[PDB]
Amino acid sequence: PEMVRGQVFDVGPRYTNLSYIGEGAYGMVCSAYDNLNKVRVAIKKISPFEHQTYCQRTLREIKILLRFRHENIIGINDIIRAPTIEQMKDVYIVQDLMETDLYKLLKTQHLSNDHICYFLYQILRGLKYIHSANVLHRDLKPSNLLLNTTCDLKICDFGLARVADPDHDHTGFLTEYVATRWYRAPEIMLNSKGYTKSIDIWSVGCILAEMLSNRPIFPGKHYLDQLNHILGILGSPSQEDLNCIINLKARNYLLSLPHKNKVPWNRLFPNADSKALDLLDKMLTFNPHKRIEVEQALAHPYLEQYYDPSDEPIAEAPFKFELDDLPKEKLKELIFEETARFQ
Ligand SMILES: COCCN1C(=O)c2cc(-c3nc(Nc4ccnn4C)ncc3C)[nH]c2C[C@@H]1C
Repeated sequence: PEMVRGQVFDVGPRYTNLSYIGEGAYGMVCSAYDNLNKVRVAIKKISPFEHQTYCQRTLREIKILLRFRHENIIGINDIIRAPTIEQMKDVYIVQDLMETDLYKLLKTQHLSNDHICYFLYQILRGLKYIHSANVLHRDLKPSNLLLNTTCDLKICDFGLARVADPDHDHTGFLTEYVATRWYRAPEIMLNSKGYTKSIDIWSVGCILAEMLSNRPIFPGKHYLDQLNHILGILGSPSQEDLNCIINLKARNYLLSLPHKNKVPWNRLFPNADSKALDLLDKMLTFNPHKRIEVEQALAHPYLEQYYDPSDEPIAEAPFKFELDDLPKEKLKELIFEETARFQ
């Protein structure tokens, strides 16, 4: 029973030689040697039972990832848990090991246009598939984008992922949000729950901008500051953009701000490709209805060397549609049942 960074992993004895990769609010990720397959693997310990919200996410993550099979999305190779509900303390997810993630790469390495183009291609290919299943990732960021020696890109961390619910998206001004701040679409701050596909497109734009400069484009130090970084670049939203925001608190806040002009993409990224900046402009659109969809982003002249509709698969069976009320105990039961097949 090895330990890492204060947590105990009950992966014995099939997986050994552990090391630590990442941490989460209710989960930890570590590398391990798998004897059966004779290769290095990623193991995700998830402790969601104490809290209810964590149980919902965990069930959603396991169900989504078991559903998916895509070259650009992390899969589940195995699920380790205790044989009984009473003995089930933690849930262990075995996934393929990736060399690193885009966050780590960006901290130390300059990316060439070729790498940028190809990374964006694989993100959009993976996202096209996620979206075709009627799934929103909701937490796209460089640390959720894994890479290997040959530059293959895989999307991971589906804990915050939900089935799309456009009808129930509207909400009040300054409504709290879980997902990473720097990659939040401006609507989240003003009138959205993050229940539409356009939410992920905005995150992809932020990543593209971070690939062009090795620095986050909108590094807001707090909830409101995030919005003011966005408007600082995008300029004051148009009359037509403001008209789509009907809740008055959000509208009156935008109207009270002094007029700021749109900073040009070329001035922010002078070394960037002109086609790359044209796509970035489309992704980073203040109005979510005017924002480019994943399939149009793939069809963009910046990705014409990789664009192939036939080689961009979509989900065979999309998710159709209530864990919000279900307590930690009933959720522990569904998690146990969803992980049964791996015993
Ligand atoms: C606790 O959960 C929080 C969310 N979260 C993940 O689920 C997860 C999974 C991986 C992961 N990471 C690598 N390798 C890699 C990334 C960075 N350095 N190295 C060696 N290989 C495979 C996987 C599946 N990375 C992450 C990022 C965070 C930690």
